[PDB]
This record gives sequence, structure tokens and C-alpha cells, in this order.
Amino acid sequence: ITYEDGAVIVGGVDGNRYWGRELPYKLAKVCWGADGNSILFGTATGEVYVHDASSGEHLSQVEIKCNDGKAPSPLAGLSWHPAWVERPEPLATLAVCYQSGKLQLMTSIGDETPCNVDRDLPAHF
Amino acid sequence: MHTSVRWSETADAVKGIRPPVNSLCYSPSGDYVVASCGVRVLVYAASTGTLLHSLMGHQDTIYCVDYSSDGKNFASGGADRTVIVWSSQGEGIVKYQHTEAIQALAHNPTSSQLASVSSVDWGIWSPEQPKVSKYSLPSKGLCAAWTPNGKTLAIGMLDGTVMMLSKTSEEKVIIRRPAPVWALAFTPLRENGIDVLAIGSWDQRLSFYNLSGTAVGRERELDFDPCSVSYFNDGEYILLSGSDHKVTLFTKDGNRLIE
Repeated sequence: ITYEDGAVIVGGVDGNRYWGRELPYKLAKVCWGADGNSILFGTATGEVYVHDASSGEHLSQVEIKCNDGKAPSPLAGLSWHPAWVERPEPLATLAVCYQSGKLQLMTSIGDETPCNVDRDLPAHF
Repeated sequence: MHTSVRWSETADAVKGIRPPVNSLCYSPSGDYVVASCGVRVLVYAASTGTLLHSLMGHQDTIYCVDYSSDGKNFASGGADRTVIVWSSQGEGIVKYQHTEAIQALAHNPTSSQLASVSSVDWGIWSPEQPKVSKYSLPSKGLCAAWTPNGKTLAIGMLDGTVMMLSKTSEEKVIIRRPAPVWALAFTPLRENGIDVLAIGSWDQRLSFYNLSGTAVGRERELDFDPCSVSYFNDGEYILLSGSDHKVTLFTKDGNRLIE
């Protein structure tokens, strides 16, 4: 359960709060790592980070290239389907989408060759 | 596992003595190679090793060279009582002196700023804050190693004092080694969330110490005195080099596999 101020609360099935934090940046989109040990967050500006499931510290940042970087573009889609977690060559099931409509399909946290395919239309979900 | 030389350079002999290649660095991108010959920093490519840059800014011989995890700026430390911060193209960022000598340069893979290890103490130079606090140490340090997540910094010392002097936690876990600590590194592959530090103690011994100061596994004997610790295939193996005049690859347990 994540808020706009960056506050994150990871609760269990019953309600046992595993850990809560107040991250400094403004969160807008949140995903779950495919393996289940990483949590991907998205800033209001448009940047995406990878944190730990248990400790929650700032593990790394995803290498983005569809984002121009000139202005902070909000993001509209951030989903990582775990169907191929135990796949010898994991498919590009990660998806990062911005409000402009730039879709970037990565295969790992820090994939260097995403299958970024652009569309003219915008995107919301 | 077959090993074959692809390219090899050699520093020119001056007055009959070739200055040592004390340090070596690879870019996180995997292309830039940084070496230090004499008073001069040299830049090569990974594939061919062509001499790209020949920076001459240090007045004396260079001991420590480090590369940032971003792949933009690398800092080289010469024996001229002064640390110089350099850019990829060759522009010095800042040239700040130390008291008597500088020994090591460590870059945190997460945060941008680095930590220098010198005679008086280890200085913390940051791009936002030029002010660096100064404190006393028993003597001059040897090496340094940051955690891959930036948790703790380990200082390798000749008398063996390895201290967990981290800015986040003021608590210190003291390691005692009878031998000099010339090369210590933090594993990038953590199993069960354990922080392990490999120390190449110069009594021909390789030791593993966790963040609790406990000897992980056993102490492994070596046929040399290791002076350069590294990991192979992201924690799969460990690379060692020393007085054997040979490069050896060991398991994470510590057993010898292949020179």
C-alpha cells in the first residue's frame, strides 16, 4: 500500500505489517518483482527504482531509455508478469509505459537491450 | 578453462626501472580500462587496449586508482600527498591535498561520492560538500572496500585492524589479523542475506568474515601472499594474485581450481 508522499506499507495476508517507510520522492506507480524478492517503485517524475521485498532499501534503479529525460513525464503502466521467472532466457515480461505512450519491454531489472516499441497514441492503463 | 593473452602492453623503462602497475580498473560498462604507470594515468579499451588517454597530472608515482559505478569519472591517487578527481575526457574535477600520503580510493556502487584512504585518516569527499572531516588514526591504512548496497566500509590495515566504519551505523566490528591486510573485498552475491568480506591476509591466508566479525567457513591457506582480491562471474569464483607471479581462480569456499 503506497501513497503519494512516498509512504509504503507492506502488509501480510492477515494484516501483519511487515514494514513501513516514508520514501522521500513522490510515488505514483508500484509493481512487484517477478521473482517475488524485489519491489519496483515509480516516482511522480517518471523514474523507476528497485527495492528489496524484506528490508526495502534502495537496491538499484532501472536503466530507462524510452524516457527522453528533458522533462519528467508521468508513467501510466508498470507491470512485471511472473509467468517466466524460472525460464532459461526470460521473456520481456516487464513493461514500463509513460503517459506519452512510450512502451519499453525489458527482460530483467537492468536489461540493456529492451524491445522498446513505440506507438503514436497516448496511454493510461 | 583455457586462458590466452589477447593484448599486452608494457610501461617504458625510465633510468633502468619500470614503474609498477600498482592499480587497474574496469568500467562498469566493460570497455574502459584504467592503469597507472609512473606519474601518468593511462586509458585503454577492453577489446584492443589502444592508448586513448595519457593523463599527466600527478607529480609522483600513482598507488591507487578507482573507477565509478556510473562509468563517467574515475579518480587516480598518486604519491604526491594529493588526491585528484578526474573526468573521462581528462578534466580534473578537484585537486585536494592530504597530509603525507594516500593509499586507497573506494567508490560506492550506489551513491556518487567516494572515500579516500590516506595517511592521517580516511577522508570522505563528496561533490556537494567540499568540506572533509579530519581525525587521527594509529597509522596509515592499506586498502578499502564498500558494500554493494553501501551499508558498511571496511578498511584494510597492516596491523590487521579491519573496522566497520560506516556513516549509517556508528557501531564498529573489529577484525584482528596478525598478517598485513593488503586486499579485502565485499561479495556481490549474498546468500541468505549475509554480508561477507574476503580478506587476503599476508600470512598466505584467505579468510571470510561476516558483518558480525565471525570467521565464515574456515581459513584457507595459499601458495602465495595475495595483494589483489576480486570476484569472477559476480560472486561465482574469486580471483587472486600475489607473489606467486600468477593469477589464480578459487571457489567461494576457498579451494584452488585453476591458475
